[PDB]
Amino acid sequence: QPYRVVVLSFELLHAPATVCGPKKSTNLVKNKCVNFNFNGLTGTGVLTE
Amino acid sequence: SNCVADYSVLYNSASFSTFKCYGVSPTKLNDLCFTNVYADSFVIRGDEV
Amino acid sequence: KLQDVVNQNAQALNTLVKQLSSNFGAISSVLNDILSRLDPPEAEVQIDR
Repeated sequence: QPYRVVVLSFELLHAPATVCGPKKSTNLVKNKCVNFNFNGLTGTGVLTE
Repeated sequence: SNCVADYSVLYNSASFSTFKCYGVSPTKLNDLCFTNVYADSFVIRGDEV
Repeated sequence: KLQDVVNQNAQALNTLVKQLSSNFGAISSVLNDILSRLDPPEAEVQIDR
């Protein structure tokens, strides 16, 4: 048989993020230790301004 | 580019005979964000997949 | 002689820090990116490397 085929080929460059999956953002927290996800460069820390 | 996508809509579709992935696991896509998507599309023989 | 002993230790620490950033054949050197991109059955192979 014939088959329809698709390839999705994400680019993980060190560059401005431009397509996301849906996860809802939340308020910024200062001087508290928190788990953080900016644009998928996830980590844990004290977000100081 | 410059949009949001719910990959779980694709994941939950039983219509796909394979959903194979090589550098991300297909549950985690909804939590990720990317620089380019690059979707490629074609028709081939089922034996060629 | 004293400057030499300080420099050799500072080089050892700079080396040991840079080695964190090396792939060693895994898909990333940022450990948290692996843990966010992959499920354990796949991630255990990368993290073992």
